[PDB]
Amino acid sequence: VEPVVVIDGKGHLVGRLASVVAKQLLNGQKIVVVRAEELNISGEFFRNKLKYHDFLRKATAFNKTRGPFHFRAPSRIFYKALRGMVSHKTARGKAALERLKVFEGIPPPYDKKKRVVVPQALRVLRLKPGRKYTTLGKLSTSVGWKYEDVVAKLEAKRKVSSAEYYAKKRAFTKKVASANATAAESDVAKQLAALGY
Amino acid sequence: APRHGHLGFLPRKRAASIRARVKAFPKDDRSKPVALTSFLGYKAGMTTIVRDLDRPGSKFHKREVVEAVTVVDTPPVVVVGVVGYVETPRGLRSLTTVWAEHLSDEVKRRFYKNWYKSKKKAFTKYSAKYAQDGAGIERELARIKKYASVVRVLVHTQIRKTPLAQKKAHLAEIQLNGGSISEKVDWAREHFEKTVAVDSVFEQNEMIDAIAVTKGHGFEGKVACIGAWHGQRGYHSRTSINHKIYRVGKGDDEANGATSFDRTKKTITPMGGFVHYGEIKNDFIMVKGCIPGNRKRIVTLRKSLYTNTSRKALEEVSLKWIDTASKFGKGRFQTPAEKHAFMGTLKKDL
RNA sequence: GGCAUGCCGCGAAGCUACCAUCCGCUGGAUUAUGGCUGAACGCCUCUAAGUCAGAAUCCAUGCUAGAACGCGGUGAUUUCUUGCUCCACACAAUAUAGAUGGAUACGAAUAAGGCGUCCUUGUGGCGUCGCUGAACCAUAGCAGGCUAGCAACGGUGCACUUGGCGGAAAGGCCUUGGGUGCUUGCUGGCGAAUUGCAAUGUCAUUUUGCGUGGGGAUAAAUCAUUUGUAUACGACUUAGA
RNA sequence: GCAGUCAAGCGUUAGCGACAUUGCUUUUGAUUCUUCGAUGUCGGCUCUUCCUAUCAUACCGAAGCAGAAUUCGGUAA
RNA sequence: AGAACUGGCGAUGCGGGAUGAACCGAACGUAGAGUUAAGGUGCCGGAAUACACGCUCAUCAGACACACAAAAGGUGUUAGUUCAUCUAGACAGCCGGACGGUGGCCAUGGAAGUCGGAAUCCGCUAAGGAGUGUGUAACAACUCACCGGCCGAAUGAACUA
RNA sequence: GGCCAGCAUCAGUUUUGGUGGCAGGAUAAAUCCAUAGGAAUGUAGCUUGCCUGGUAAGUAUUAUAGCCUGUG
Repeated sequence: VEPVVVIDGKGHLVGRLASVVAKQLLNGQKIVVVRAEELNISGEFFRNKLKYHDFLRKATAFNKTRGPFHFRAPSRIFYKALRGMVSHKTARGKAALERLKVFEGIPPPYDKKKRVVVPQALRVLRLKPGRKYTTLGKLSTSVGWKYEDVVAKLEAKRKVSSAEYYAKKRAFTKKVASANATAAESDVAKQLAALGY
Repeated sequence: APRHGHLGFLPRKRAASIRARVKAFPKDDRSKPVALTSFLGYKAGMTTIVRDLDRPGSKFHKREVVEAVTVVDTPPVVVVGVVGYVETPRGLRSLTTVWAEHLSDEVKRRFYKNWYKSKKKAFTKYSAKYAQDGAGIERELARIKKYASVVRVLVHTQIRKTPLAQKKAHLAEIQLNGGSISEKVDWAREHFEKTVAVDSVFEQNEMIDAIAVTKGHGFEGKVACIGAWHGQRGYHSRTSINHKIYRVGKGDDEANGATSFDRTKKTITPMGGFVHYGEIKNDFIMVKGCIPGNRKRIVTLRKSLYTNTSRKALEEVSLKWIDTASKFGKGRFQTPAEKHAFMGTLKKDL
């Protein structure tokens, strides 16, 4: 219903999240993804690394400059997976891909904006307990993503700022709840309670 | 078998600029004072130095040896501004730039192209903002203090002071090795318009690396077995490392060429002058080996990006004599006095 | 002095050389391998949980080019082509990968947490909630009129004004002071028709141009000469008010 | 290979058949001096690219490996 | 290789099978309504990221004209058959016994059971091999084959999917 | 004097819901009530060592809970 929706990549499955995002985009829904470095992929780390290496070998046989770029950033890797799901070689696919945006971490102004999750894509919810899983950040670091440390400091600063904001909001909401409780027992309150509120 | 070069150096298209941009800078050691990471200058020419070395275990230990050395012109330099960068997922991004407003005509000419036809509408307009009690440059300093964890200083070469007369100077960024960026920015602000001494950034026996553009050779575009069934040479940026500095050339005074052994009072200026170059009259750096490019080509000096503990770097030079014979032909004398002594008086003398 | 690149000895320079000289890196993750703890099976065990050392292997450090359709900052941006630009509205055409209330902001765990409380501040006790957002605000007036008061003096649109925070693409947020409208929180005096039983009935702007009126600024590179570090041809780097 | 031998198992359940097993398989480091009708275009230069069923370098491992040096399994293009 | 016989292409459109001239379905004019065969219902791809019983860790599993490198092997997993151990104490874990003729007989510098080799006795018992191994010039030194002291409830062996 | 739609009910094809009465099972069977018994994954009670006031099997087939069996 919202004009724009922000999805937190942390604790989400790459395949299911990408599929749902692609399906929503084709229906005219703006979607943006944050904290892509925290995305997770099923299976053990070595299996995921071997699978990624298989895609790396693919390229233009004779001209080793125009082949598909083997992006290292986690956001670019996530976008590549979604690319194969959408009809890239079509006008509709290109139009849908424009609405989609993926960034590592939570850059502004999306940091102040609300974030949501996909219940049918949570790794912790759908993946059985104990099953081996791989974090996209580790794979990105192992495949030459020399930016994990940089993202960590910004993420920590944003987390501290958000914690301070949440503390202020909790302080305000405690007073709001106290005032609401004090206002109880009023005739309007009784009518609201009797009318489903 | 090997191939016609290195595949990592191909393709080999022409360089985008004559000045070799610095690809990386040495790690910022906070504990060290606020020094300078690199330097820029123009190489004059080549010369031969004869000296002994203290190399125990070597065949030529304690024996005099002659090694190829080069002289690079590096007159005094003045800082013109400071640049700060912030780490981002996209990489280091320039936050803001500052200028002293006391910019010489050299940088103005460099900024413009047709200076003679230019109206000379220099930074004066922006400088008018700075030409006050301040609070603007203070704001820039505060912005670069709260952010911009890495700071690169901007300096320009004294092209007018170079022996090869010219009006347009080069501009490039240089990093700092000092402590927290607070000290870096404070030192940069204090050193605005202040002269920079080459000797303060280097020392004898220091190992340095340099980057330059090799000599161009024009278009350089047989076996009919290349493809299976199932065009330029030179004028490109090149890097070289592990260059030993033999002596810092204080070319603003005599006795630089002569060593403590020979003490043959004279300058390093080769008899007649360097080929296609002027007559050194300012500070310079003596470095062994060779550097890409030719005379009058801008070069950059860097301290290898890391400290080396090898005995080769630790070993100190013992310069005994420096060759300065005329490079314009088969030179035979170092100074006109020797030529006069050999040939005696001449028709021109009487 | 020309002539037979006539030659002789030298001969810079053009080309170019193991046939001359300077240099050719350093931190992690691993294969096999040697172990730890410890089951599986009341023993044992390098592996099932984690982990140490570890290959010219892999990743980066370094190097060459640089999205020719990536990015940030910096200086300037036309005085008689008086031309140009910012901002208040003023009509148009334009088209929206498609407005038709609100992107409502902690993080961590998912074989555990959020909230208030007590202290002893704990990896603490007590009560409280999840088992969906079917949640919170707000939603009454011609797409929202002309008016009278009641008590609050609160809620909120608007231009100034004070300070702080925010650089990951900050261009955004809170707030000090009053001023000016609304107030459906409460009760009254009126217009709704005819837009004919429905013909989305528009009131969202994206950009561009001319107009008023308070300010703003007074540049460029190429053509050409020349230079040669560039140089097949093109391109390019220097110097002349 | 042939012909057996023992027979883990299947057997019309008398026959099959995995692994081993006997006979071809100058006993005095002697010399065979032996190298027997390939009917077809290929053969050799340089450079690049790909594999490992890898020669060196590198990795570690098992050896009457005391060292030198040597035999070999494995990782590694 | 060869025979008679059935279907399709031959002469062929249509849905699916990534695509295959032989596959599955299927009675070919122009349109509308509704139900299906074949394939499916995470996206390209129109349809549940539907219920329920279990398996699958796989270094490139698995979605493969089903055709054979295919027989076994894994101290990998799930489920089943037969035979014995049993509270006359189930398996596995800590401690002792493991004797006496004897150092058997021939081989002989040494074969006290573990360099050669024939049987492997009788006495003796809860039990002892003229010896299973580790190691010694020679025994010697230690373990189990087999038994007992504590435990403390199901266990061991061969096969099938 | 025509073309495009709305409204009410119409005839055919067709889709999705609500509701009522019937026939069949062991004349459905459970469940419910009564009746006589059995067991433990023993209910109350009693009993023995330990100890704050519970704990274990010994008794106890319903007692200060219940279950099943056969029949109506």
